[PDB]
Amino acid sequence: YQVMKRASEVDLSTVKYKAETMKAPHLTGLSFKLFVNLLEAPLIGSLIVDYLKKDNGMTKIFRNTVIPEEPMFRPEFPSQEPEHDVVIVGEDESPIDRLETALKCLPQYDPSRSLHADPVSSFRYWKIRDYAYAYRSKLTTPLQVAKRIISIIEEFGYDKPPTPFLIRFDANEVIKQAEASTRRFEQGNPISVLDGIFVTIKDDIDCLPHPTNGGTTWLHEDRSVEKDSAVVSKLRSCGAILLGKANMHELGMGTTGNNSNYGTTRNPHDPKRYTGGSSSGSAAIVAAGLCSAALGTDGGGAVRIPSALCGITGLKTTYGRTDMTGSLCEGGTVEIIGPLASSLEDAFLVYAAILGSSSADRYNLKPSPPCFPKLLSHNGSNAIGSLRLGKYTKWFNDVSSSDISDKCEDILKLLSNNHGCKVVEIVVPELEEMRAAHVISIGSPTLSSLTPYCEAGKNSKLSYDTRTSFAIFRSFSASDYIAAQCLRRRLMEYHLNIFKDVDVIVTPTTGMTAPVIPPDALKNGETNIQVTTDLMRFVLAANLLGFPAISVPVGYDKEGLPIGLQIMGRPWAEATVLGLAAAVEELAPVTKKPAIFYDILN
Repeated sequence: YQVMKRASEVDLSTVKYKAETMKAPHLTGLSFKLFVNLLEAPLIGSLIVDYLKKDNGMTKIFRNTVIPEEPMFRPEFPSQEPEHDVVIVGEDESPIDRLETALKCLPQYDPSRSLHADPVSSFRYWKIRDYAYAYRSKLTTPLQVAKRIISIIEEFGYDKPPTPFLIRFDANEVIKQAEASTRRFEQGNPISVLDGIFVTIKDDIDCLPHPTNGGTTWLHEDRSVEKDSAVVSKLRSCGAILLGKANMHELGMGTTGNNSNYGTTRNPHDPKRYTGGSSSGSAAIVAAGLCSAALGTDGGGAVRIPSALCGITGLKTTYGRTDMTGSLCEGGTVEIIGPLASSLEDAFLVYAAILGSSSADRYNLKPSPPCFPKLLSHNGSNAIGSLRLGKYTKWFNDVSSSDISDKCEDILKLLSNNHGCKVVEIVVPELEEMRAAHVISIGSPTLSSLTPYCEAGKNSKLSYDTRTSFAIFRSFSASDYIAAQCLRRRLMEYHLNIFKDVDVIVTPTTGMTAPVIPPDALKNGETNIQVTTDLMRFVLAANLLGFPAISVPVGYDKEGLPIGLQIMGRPWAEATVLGLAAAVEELAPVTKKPAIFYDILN
């Protein structure tokens, strides 16, 4: 008839692992086209969608189950204990001043990395301090770096279909910015360490003067971009060079990166494989080495998932930690804006500038003052060793590739052997509920904000991948949402209890390596839910509950595809996950040069 539960009293010795994958049909090409028209039919449309809900147990959860927890709409964080051995930074400090305190947290820069590099050494990425050194050593100039990047984009067609890194590129604007930075360096007064650094902005973040289309071909007609966003104006105040708008899965509704609107961005490690959504074009341009770092939203693993498939460092900050004023996901309950970079030193620097909670999030969330980790490890490595690592073994090994579970376990054994971290066995109850509770809490505000435009006939101007999800999102009633917010309160109490025993929850970022692109899906898209969900298996926790997570590269699988490990920490614990990710990077640095890679500063 019906069933019921209660979170604050579950016997955690009997909790069991829900290992049922999302079994939904995958269609490509013309079969996908007629299937979307099936869902958008006035009669047989809702019948097929109601079958998909009932099949994957989403009806039994939202309709045939009693929940005692009260509705928790937004993440509500308790008063957290202060982080150990950090540097408190002002929340209203100018990002110029914040970058300076961040430079003190870094180890002293060795010029042996930039110039006089040993000819017989391994592969390495160029860091932000590498460019900041050659700019001040008059070895090069931001104008010369801009002309070299503009040439690469124009030569290989990275602003044109079918394989573009960007979907809005103004070469005449980049030269205008690089000239001002070059002039400031010649005058001898650079703004900050980020002065002259090339940063790519995702297409769902307002960056002047480009319009914000979010991956669509019509959003600029309805949405006007009149001023910079919060994260962009902070980078521009530091002197950073804003490259252009990055390719992305349309409106964030996809974890593969299929954009049958501007072309699917290809993985720099293998162009025949997917790069990972939703921040698809932003994580690829960093992995290819064209720019230092890139910003992007993350409401369902959009920053961490492609950072693991491409082999870069993606930072998912705490809910409300980084302001979102001026993006397509303002007011959302699972989304933030985190940086994607090639190294931990780079991503940490970008976070130092873009952080700063909004005035609305300041009073509602009450964030602790932002603090940077002392990444100079002397005296240190006593705080790294005292960390308790939470591992759900059954959850840890539920990956479709045995190399991912083995390499991620190697870093756990390496972290326990070099610093002394204790791998504490944990358990995450009600994981299938976290799936259903997330999918509705991310699509409901998106479908709501896009409804006045879809009702305005512009729904036909959307891709088939999005309209397939939008057809299912319309099947979510207001009663379903209220029941789902109660599930968020349950999982919030579970994870808050886990953080009483451990400090971070270490998990593989994705259940699979970089998957091959089905060639039939490059025409109008696909609807593989078994694949688009298997990537979200480990990243939903940080979104539904607002936790900060970070995916740091740890190695490569059999076919040489990168592997990323996720480190999710306590609320407002950016310095804790960044510091541990630095020890992981030191224990497993990037060594394989990707296929599509462009070495700058020759």
